[PDB]
Amino acid sequence: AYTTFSQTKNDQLKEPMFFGQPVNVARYDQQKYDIFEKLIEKQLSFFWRPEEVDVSRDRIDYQALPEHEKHIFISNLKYQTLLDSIQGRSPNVALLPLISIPELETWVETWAFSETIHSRSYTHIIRNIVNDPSVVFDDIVTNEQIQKRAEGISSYYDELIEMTSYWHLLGEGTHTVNGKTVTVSLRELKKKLYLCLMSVNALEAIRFYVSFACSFAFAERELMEGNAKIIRLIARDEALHLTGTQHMLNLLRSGADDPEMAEIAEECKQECYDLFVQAAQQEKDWADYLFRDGSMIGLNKDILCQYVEYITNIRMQAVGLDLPFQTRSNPIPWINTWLVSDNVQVAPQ
Amino acid sequence: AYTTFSQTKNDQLKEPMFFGQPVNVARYDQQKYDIFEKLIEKQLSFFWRPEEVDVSRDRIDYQALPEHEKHIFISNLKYQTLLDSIQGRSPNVALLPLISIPELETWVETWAFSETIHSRSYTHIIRNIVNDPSVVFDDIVTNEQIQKRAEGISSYYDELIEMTSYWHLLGEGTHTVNGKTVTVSLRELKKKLYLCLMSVNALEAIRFYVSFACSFAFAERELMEGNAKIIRLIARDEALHLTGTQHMLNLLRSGADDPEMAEIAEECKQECYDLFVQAAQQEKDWADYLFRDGSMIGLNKDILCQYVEYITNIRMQAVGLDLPFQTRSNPIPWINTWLVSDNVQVAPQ
Repeated sequence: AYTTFSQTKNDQLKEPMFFGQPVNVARYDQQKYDIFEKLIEKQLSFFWRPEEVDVSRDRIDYQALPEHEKHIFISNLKYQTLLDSIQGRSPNVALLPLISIPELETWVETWAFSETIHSRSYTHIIRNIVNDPSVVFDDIVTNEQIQKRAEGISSYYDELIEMTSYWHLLGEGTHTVNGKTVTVSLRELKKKLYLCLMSVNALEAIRFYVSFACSFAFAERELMEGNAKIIRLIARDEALHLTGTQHMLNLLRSGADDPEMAEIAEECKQECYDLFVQAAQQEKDWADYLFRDGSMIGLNKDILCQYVEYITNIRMQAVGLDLPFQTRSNPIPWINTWLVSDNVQVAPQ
Repeated sequence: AYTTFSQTKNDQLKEPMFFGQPVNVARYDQQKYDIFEKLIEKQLSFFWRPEEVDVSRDRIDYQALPEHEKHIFISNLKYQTLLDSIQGRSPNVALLPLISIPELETWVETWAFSETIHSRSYTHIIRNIVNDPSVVFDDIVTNEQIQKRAEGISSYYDELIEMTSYWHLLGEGTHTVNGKTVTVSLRELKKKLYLCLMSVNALEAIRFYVSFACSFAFAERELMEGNAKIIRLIARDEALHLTGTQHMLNLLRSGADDPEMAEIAEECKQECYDLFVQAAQQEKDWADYLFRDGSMIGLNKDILCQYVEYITNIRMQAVGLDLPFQTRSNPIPWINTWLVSDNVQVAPQ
């Protein structure tokens, strides 16, 4: 029952963010939540093209890197490419069919688009620093460590999408499919969405910032500076993205948008906690993989793992979760130099 | 038959460098070979104290180094300390009892002295960068890799010294000691000296310059800069030392100083070749040990081994030996920045 232009003349200001009447007319003269309209405008103002950045010198730096430092840099590069390959398509595929207000619909399409620019930037970097890019891109799929993260992250999207299709096709209730029992529940579907949004919030607010530290650590050594200029632009976008998911999540659990969502959010509040913790742990184990052959000046397994905890505490408080780790100060305050923008607060506060 | 003041009024201008009448009066108004008088003056002009150099910042750099980069730096440090511990005492003990011209006698004492300043500089560095210097100094004796080099190098000195003692005590000829046959030969003793001088020439002209590359490579990264300032001063002295042994060796094999030495030099010309090659190989294997846990920006096993060959060819031509390696250009031309002095050519030409 998804329609690309619903014929009912509804008041889009009184629709919920999700699971309401699919958006017919795309209008921007008004909005239920102006935050999404502000995000669209900011993201539009930030528009950049990867080719604007000269990454020529990064080829030289890369070739001169010790093998284990190559491993650090290229592993990080591959992981970023994985994440935003997923973020390129997934917000559109998973969220669009469920959105019922115009400003949110357009923000999601703008969000996803900006991710394809990130993906394109990683191609721009890879083509310039390695001789055979195919080796790199193929390893993104076959790498045992990367593959584990891809599966967990993509499953939150995949389950939401499949349950959505059933909902559109069958509607709410218990059904008979080829002799099996299929129980479609809006409440369950609402839960699948909330969890998915929690996962994506962690993806962008935590997982990517761990990666930014690895990149900017080379830049601190005055290496891979072209790559760093691009990460700076990517980081500025990422601050908008996570802001978006933080408002979605908070508006959902407050009950102001949908009172039923408030209950569901409280029900799986433990699950969301466990989700964020499992992600933080997975990034700690990733630090182990990065530095398994040695570390470099200014960044190692110990330091990066501290940063994971420091950033994870911050992000979780923002979405109303208990802090899983000891209260600590910023283990790498030098990263705030790179995580800065005059138009948005990139660095976590 | 060694005398600290020989009573014969000899013409010191007509004495050989070695094995002649022990020097009685130390005079400097004249000399057989003014090169040694020029070396004394240069070395005196170069006089420095280790404490003049602030190495405080090197503690911070060192602690921030990755474990394998610590291993590189500290292994190199230990090896230098080993070499100049030997060079501190050995020129005096081994050469002084054999010298028969005043300018050479004083040069050797000045040479050895300048080495004790080098040893003292390494203590100054070690005390400032590590918490427990004893761990470091003890490893210089027990380290399997370092120990191998110490034994080979010290044996050339030890054999010369012992044969000298027999010569002074027994004189030339075949002797009976506790029922054993001891054949003292001046010709053999002259050979032991020539070989020893070849070994020391390689020690200072090759072995130490390999080490200078390792140190200045940190300085290129703007790390361990205090240490580098000291190595620069040490390198300038080393250029004098190797110049000294190059003139001793060349004056010996020319036959101008002692016609018998010319013959002996030609006899063991293969042996000297094999000596230098074995040393170059030993430094290549040392590169393997340094970088066994990984390398760093601008220096690795491959690069350092190239430098070993490049420097070894140069030093050997200077002492009239065949070149053991392919003719190559300087693999690390950046090292010449650090190997420079307005008063002496530090960099190999």
